[PDB]
Amino acid sequence: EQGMCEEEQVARIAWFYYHDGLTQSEISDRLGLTRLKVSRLLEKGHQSGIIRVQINSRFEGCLEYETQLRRQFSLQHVRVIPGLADADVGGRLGIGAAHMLMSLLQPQQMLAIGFGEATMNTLQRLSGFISSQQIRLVTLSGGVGSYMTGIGQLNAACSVNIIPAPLRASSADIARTLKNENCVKDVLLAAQAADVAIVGIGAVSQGEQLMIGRKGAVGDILGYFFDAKGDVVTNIKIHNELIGLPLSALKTIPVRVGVAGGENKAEAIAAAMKGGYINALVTDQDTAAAILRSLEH
Amino acid sequence: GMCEEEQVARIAWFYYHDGLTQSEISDRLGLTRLKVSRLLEKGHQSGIIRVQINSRFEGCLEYETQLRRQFSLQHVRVIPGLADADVGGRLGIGAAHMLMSLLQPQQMLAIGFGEATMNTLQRLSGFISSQQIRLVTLSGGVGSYMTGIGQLNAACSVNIIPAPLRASSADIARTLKNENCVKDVLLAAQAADVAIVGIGAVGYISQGEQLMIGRKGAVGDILGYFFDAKGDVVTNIKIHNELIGLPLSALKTIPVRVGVAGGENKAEAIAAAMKGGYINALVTDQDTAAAILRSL
Amino acid sequence: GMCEEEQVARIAWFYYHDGLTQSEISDRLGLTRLKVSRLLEKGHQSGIIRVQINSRFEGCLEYETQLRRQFSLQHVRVIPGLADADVGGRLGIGAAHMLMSLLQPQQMLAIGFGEATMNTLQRLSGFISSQQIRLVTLSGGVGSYMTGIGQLNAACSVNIIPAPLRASSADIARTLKNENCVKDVLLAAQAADVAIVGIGAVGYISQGEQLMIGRKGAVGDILGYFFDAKGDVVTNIKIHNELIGLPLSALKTIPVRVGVAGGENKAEAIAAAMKGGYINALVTDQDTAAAILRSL
Amino acid sequence: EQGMCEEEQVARIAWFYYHDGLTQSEISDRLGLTRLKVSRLLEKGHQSGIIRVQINSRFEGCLEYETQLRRQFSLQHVRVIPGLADADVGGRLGIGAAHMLMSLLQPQQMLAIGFGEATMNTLQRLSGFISSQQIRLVTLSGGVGSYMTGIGQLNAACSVNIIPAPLRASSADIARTLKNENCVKDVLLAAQAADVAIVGIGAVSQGEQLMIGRKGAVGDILGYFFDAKGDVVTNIKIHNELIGLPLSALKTIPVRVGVAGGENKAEAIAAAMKGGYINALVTDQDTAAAILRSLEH
Repeated sequence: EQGMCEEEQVARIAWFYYHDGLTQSEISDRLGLTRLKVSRLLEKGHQSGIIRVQINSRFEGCLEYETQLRRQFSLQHVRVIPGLADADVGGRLGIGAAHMLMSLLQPQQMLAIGFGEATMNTLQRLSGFISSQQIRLVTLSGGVGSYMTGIGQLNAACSVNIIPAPLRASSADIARTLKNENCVKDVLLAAQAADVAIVGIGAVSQGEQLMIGRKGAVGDILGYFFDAKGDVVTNIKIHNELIGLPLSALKTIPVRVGVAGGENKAEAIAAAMKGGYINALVTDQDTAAAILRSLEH
Repeated sequence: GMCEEEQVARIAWFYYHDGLTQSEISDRLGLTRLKVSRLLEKGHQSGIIRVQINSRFEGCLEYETQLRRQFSLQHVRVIPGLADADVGGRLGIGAAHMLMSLLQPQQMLAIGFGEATMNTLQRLSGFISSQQIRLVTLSGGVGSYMTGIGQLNAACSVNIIPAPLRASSADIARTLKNENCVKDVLLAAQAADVAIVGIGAVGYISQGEQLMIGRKGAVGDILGYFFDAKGDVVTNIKIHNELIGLPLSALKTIPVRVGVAGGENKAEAIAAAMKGGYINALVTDQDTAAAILRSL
Repeated sequence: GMCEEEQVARIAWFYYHDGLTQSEISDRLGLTRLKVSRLLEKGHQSGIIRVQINSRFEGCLEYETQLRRQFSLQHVRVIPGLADADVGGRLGIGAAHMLMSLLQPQQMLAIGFGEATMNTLQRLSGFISSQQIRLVTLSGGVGSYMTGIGQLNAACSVNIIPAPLRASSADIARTLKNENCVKDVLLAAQAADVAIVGIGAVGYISQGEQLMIGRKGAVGDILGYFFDAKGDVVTNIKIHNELIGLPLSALKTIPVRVGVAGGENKAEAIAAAMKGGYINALVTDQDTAAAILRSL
Repeated sequence: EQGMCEEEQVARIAWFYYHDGLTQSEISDRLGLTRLKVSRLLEKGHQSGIIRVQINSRFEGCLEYETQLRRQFSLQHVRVIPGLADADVGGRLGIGAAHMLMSLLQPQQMLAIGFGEATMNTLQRLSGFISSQQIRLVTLSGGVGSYMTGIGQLNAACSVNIIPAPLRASSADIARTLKNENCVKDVLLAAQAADVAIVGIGAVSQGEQLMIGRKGAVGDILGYFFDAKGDVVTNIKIHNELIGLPLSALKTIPVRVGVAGGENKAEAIAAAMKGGYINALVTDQDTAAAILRSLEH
């Protein structure tokens, strides 16, 4: 500190390394800090999205796949990240999804957010941008503590508007009761009103899973299950136990992005955009191929 | 040929102004060290030797000493009042330094909502990460905690009650406390090693409810719970059954529990809060300490 | 079968998002490290790979870089402007950290009057004592320096000109500069290793004098001396002969000399002050940097 | 720092050592500081007059001498500090004079000050009180830099109103010119208007000293010389070269204290209060005796 808070240190380290091409350790003494600390803060700038590296070409991602995907599914935006062997697909989908949202969010707009590894992961890589552009966050679903891995990153300064309830009530009546507490009601409407949504997609509660497969549920968004035609599965108990925005209402959000990938995900992702729940998608190559395969059929 | 008093005053001057040793004084006036020791004892013993301190902090120290005696507190900080006029913000720096004295590494901290408390949490952020401190909410509200749970040792756990502060009915409150998403946190909360709260005086309450709460004899609240000037928790208040949070009896079960409080108006309230034993540590400003002490 | 561009974009993603090594990429796409190096060179070389930074500080860095090129400064700090709204006070923290980078131990610091400058001196107090820094006033006034010369390494020397800033006549000024109580300090002042001043824009001046100084084409002043938009010192100003202090020509004789300046309105003034070379280092706020840069 | 500025540390160290009688090193850990630092700050509290030790008896000083002195010279206040062998009389007069002024100054009153070892010394021992009670300082004389050893102690927060001129101009006309610069004029009136003055007294410029002795100057206050009858010596050149408040005007200040002591000082001190320039005096025993001796004659 000389006498700069962390953020400044990071923003500066960046400029010196990139815009001026200075040496890693030569930076060290110019801001009067240890060479190890320089090395750290350069990573933290990338991990938290202070540093944004844009690739400005039609070939950022797998162009061929992206374009077929827009065509077949009528997508407003699409990114297919270039494949890798054994990589943490969760973490890689992270960077991608963060970088796309950086291109989509206008200053002070509102981003609704789901739970789950990918979404939390994307939010981690978007903290720099979120505060830098005063993006306002709203939880799409209950849970409170499960969002903490993505919103624990931010400055006190950021508006994060949480639904004050757990993800799922223990019975359907309790869940209805909760949905009418002014507090929950308020954030629920807040969420619906957002500009852009970011959600994970689950593919398919030990006893319940078999019964879900039975009804030909293909995947889930925010906890709600849908078949391959994309329509939300009926007479599942969970759906009325969930506190949070129902899929019908998610649709209000002008641009809603799914970030999902993995070997089993293909048909759940596809069923997702047939249903209209997402109109933007971030995946990886192998999953893009898979989705297209599945369409030939 | 010198009076006792005249010899007391000579010794005073030499010891406290000329800073000489007793071996010096006893040697120089030809009196025994044994005598000198006794005569310094007598100068202090009564009347003569009086130590005054010149600074704004003297008043703080004083009110600190009285609060400590009068309310048998375990810990007190009186900060300078409106004279330095960042009283709110400086209040939070205080509490955060007091908490730093109290928390062992890996201990758990029960946490009230409110500005003073959110504020102090902010100042406290660095200690939390490095010392690996666990946090727990004392009440529902979730969003009103956000501004202070704001940063993270990736390793540091924060336990937030997933419910509103106040339910629209006692029954809805009761069925909510029974959700084990909520219950888990409630339980985790009273295992806390230290608690930190703010004190309110008499919006989740209507102007009407407050007027009535005033009528039933409430003087202040902690965690939304109102008590009278005797520090008894006020009875026949509906709000109490509608609250989702650790009850003031269960709060008292935490060994060290510190209050942060500011306003002139807050005096009656704070006084009552330590009569009821809801806090055994206080961080306040000099103006408020005065008011508190004048009300006795 | 991949285009050059398609191979540039793959490499970008792997290197900057997946953070892999070139030995990895070259190994995994079956292309030479030598090729990869060249293709990363080309991605940057033009268009494709662009590094953006997300923070308020980015703007500061930018304006810093431009001021540095456009005014060939030795040192620049642009601090965040009105967005953090303790702009005055935060301005002084800036300058004090810049000065800390510049002063060797036992060096001498020439000192201008004014809020910004007094303020920065305050922030700088600890460095002064420990590093044994010598101070000298650049001008008379005495009392207007008091608020910043406020503390002391018993060992630390402060050289104050024992005269008013401005004499009531050129003759009285001339005979005052000849008093060797005054002259001694004047001399000591230009031996200074670093100078720190504030910049004024267009009370020791009457409303009339200022209007006229505006008419003769003054844009700002340093140490009471006014200059035009070209940074030339304005001529045919009476005030200049009435001033007791180091003249702006003799000021320029100090190797490193830093300005601290704030207001929106101050843009024209500051610009002119570095065109005249009266400062070769600047500490300003982002709002002002913008205004300065827009005036070119 | 935990997290207390120096001043607080001092005020606290004091209370713990005196009002609670705690151990020197036991204090150390209670405020989390090194035992050497504890030892330092306890001295700094005494040296700068944060810590004031009052002795509340008629025998604080040499009572016998004090009372004779009030009687013979019509003094409003008098302190005669108990004698010591080979002690720095300058430094000892310091403590005394500081302690007396602490008893005389009402909150926010104005103290005019002369130059010289004793006065500067007294101001050093009064810094705690000065800021603690918002005492306003004004220089009685020019000099500017010669007051720096007493006013360098204070907080930025204290009003110190300096005469912006040197102590003595090089010619009498220059000195007159200066006395009419609005700036000097302003502080000059400020000085006259004070509540309490504190000044040193000089007893008797190699070539000039013999000529001063010649005219039967006995001592000096603020640079002005007076004979044994107390009247200001006439036709000395210095008197018209001095920038600062003349002795006639010093008299305006309701209570003005001299702090002077030393073997040669006796008759200069006496001539001082015969002239009316001081109406309060701080000395030491040996000088009090001497003054009284001189009156028998």
